[PDB]
Amino acid sequence: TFNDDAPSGATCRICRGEATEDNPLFHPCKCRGSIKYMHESCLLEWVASKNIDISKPGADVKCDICHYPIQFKTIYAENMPEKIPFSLLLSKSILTFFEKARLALTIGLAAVLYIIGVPLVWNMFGKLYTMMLDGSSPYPDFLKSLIYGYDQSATPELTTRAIFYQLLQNHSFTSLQFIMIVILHIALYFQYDMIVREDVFSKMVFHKIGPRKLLNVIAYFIIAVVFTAIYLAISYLFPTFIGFGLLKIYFGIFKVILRGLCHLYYLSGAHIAYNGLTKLVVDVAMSWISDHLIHDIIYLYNGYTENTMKHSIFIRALPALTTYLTSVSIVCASSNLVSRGYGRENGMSNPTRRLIFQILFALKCTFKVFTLFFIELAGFPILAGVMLDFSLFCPILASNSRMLWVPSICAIWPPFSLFVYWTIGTLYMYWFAKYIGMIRKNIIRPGVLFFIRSPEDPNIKILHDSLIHPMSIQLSRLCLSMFIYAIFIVLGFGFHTRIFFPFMLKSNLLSVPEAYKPTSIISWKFNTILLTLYFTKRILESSSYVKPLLERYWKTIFKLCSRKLRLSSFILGKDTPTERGHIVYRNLFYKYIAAKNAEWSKPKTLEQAEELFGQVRDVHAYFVPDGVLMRVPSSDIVSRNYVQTMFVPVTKDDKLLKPLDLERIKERNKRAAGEFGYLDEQNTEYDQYYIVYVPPDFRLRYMTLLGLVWLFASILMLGVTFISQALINFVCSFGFLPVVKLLLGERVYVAWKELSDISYSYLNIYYVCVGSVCLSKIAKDILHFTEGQGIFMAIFNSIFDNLMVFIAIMIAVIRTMVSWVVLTDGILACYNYLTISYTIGNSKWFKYDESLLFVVWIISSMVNFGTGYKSLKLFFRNRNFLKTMALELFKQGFLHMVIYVLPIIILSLVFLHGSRSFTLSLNESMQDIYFGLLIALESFTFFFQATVLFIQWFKSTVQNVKDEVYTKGRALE
Repeated sequence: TFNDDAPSGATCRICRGEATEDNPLFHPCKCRGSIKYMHESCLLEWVASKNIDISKPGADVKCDICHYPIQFKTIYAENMPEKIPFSLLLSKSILTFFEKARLALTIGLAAVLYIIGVPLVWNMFGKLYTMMLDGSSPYPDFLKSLIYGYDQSATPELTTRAIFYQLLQNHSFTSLQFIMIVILHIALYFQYDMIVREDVFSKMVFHKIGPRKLLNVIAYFIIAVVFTAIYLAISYLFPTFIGFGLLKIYFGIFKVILRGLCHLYYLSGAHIAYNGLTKLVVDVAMSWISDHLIHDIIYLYNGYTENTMKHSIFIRALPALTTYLTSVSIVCASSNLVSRGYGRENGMSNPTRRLIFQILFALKCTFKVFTLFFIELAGFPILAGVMLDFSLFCPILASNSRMLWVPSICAIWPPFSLFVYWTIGTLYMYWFAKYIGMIRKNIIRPGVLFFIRSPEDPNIKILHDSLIHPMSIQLSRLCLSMFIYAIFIVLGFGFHTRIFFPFMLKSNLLSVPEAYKPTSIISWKFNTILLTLYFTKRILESSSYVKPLLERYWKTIFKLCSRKLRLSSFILGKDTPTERGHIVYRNLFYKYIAAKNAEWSKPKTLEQAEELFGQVRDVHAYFVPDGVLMRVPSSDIVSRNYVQTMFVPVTKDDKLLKPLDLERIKERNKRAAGEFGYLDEQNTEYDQYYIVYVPPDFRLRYMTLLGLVWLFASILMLGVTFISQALINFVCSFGFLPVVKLLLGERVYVAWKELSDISYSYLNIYYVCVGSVCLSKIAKDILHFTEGQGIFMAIFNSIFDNLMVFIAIMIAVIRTMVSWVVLTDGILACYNYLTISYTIGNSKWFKYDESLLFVVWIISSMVNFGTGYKSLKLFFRNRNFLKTMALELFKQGFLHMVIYVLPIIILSLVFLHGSRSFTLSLNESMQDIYFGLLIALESFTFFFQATVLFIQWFKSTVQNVKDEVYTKGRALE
């Protein structure tokens, strides 16, 4: 019935109705009050509105408010187990097995068919279309022309192994091509949508124009094949056919223009240059490498015009590239040409032309913005990485004679060299940005760095500003930035690691020894160095008594440099009058030798100073400012249209020394702004001006400062590295080595003795890192005066809060490896029993040594897939907390590993592949007990499996007879 506990006036949470005799109020949650009360009918309706079939076994309904699981009781019909003892259970089991088999077959067929056939049909159509284009076949047997095709450096072979080992490369090739195509299309569409959604595009176009089942799976493959065929045909036969003629025209035009202009210029005014270069020094050296390089261009040209340079991606891709580039250029030019003729005073009244113009303009803007955003994000980091490689990583890790190092280590897959360069470049940018940010707000006054972008920048629209300005200005800015970075990286690192130590100082102190030079990306000498550097960076980041020391050092050296380079006020803010004005002594020889005496020997003028020096030979010094005050910005985020009116000389009374024109400034602003110059609004809020002092010849004193900064940074880095290595070498050699010599004999000791004997003249990364952390502790103590072991993992746990996938994959593979070996070992047991070799010999004819292994491998792979799916589901469900999750993973892994390895351990104990393989191989040869133990254990395992199957059948029968009992009578909780 219904408990009287329903208070008079309680209502259902869902419908707000009271309890009725036909529909009572339940409390299925941990909630209290009216919210706790619900009708069963309304609760079932809510579950149905969530698409949750309560009828299914294992549907976990939960409260939306309190997240507590709701429980469902079940009534029972007259039927009982007596009604369903065997035939019903057998029928239910058969139906469940048939349904599972059908579903598994469907999903397997669909997945295999798609993932295998579609890329292979893509590649087959590509090969067929290339063959049709060429007009001939590499192997004039059709079949062998479809597996290898144009693959050079691969001897054909019709064996099954030589076909399976080749058909994987084709699949990888097609998969990579599809991935790149899809990524490019997605990026282009997203960029176009973002451009169109902007609020300035409408104004721009207004300015330009002016005012007015198995069958389903089978059928879903033929459509994909037809679409692949059509898309391949269009996009790989039209562009190439047009590009052949396009390259013909381009080559003819280039040849004509070259042969005319170059020869006319050479014949006219190059005789004097030839006569000078005949004996100037150079001509032989220049022409030798010139013809060597010019041979490559001639070699490549011959390869395209004569079909010999096949099997190369470039030579096959060139016509499509030229066709696409010509199409893009034609689209942009057509947009510009159609735009002409009409303006804001005479609009376009033809609806047909408006759509064409809008689409062309949108495509033009999309291409421009995509190129601009691709350069800064992918092209500059890769170039910076290449430069940093060639400047720093080759002279140290590799030999000095070679140029580049990264292409050598990643010889397994050369294209992977494109990711390492990007990582190096982006890390360099990140650290340089951090260093600049440190200097910005601590030492130098705000206003000396406005050309560099500012991170805060409240009025900074990254996209809206990229449309208004023309392409040339942004390209020039990017080129200048890249050139400056090139100067920095190349000059600094190259001069320090290529010309100073190996040539001028004659030392290998920046050369890793031969025995520990990395040579590959999947070795130990590289992974150990990488992990040591990463963990040392992690330990050095969480110290908190290293950054104030760095800041103090930088401030001290900046004060020292700017007090002497006369830039006391322009770069810092503080100043003394004595910085303004250089004096002259009695004589140049006296000044050079006795500058202090002359100084030891009242403003004036140059003529007055000369007269005083010539008359009275007592004052060997004078004073003349010879400096001008100027006006500079007061913030790093000033408006771009305002910087033009700054940097003008100003007198002491805030009055300009000379008048400043405005017509020229306005003309320059109009010319630089472009056609859409009036669409830009400038945030003229942070707009102030300071009064500073700039010394005469203000173009070399702010380059000497950069030189000194480089020198001092290099001094700091070299000193830290050498001191760390020397300290660790001292500690290790005069510590542990005598102890090991005393305990263990003179025979680990050998390696440690050699590694600590060459380190006196070579570089060691590990010693440098250990010395770095020890010096971090020592410098923290120094800073305190003038994190031992626990904080390390304390921060590491928060950092790690990678392991979810690696732990599950290793556990599943380990169980699979044990299962695969056990199945392989168990398979050989039957052959030995059969020999005790008539049946074994008869079976050996049909490759009995590999069929069983293949079957065992397939079974182990299926088991591993199932276990990995279950582990991934469990991890996703269970997404202090880490310890509980780790314990669950450990318990599951340990239980599976222990059970799988227990039969092997028992077999190993009985023996004391393996014993089964030895018995199989002992055709020409105690063991009875071992043979009996293997058989009896296998029989016991089979009996256990049969018992488990019987228990599962009983459980299925119970579910069949109990679920009908539940279905007949409705009930809720």
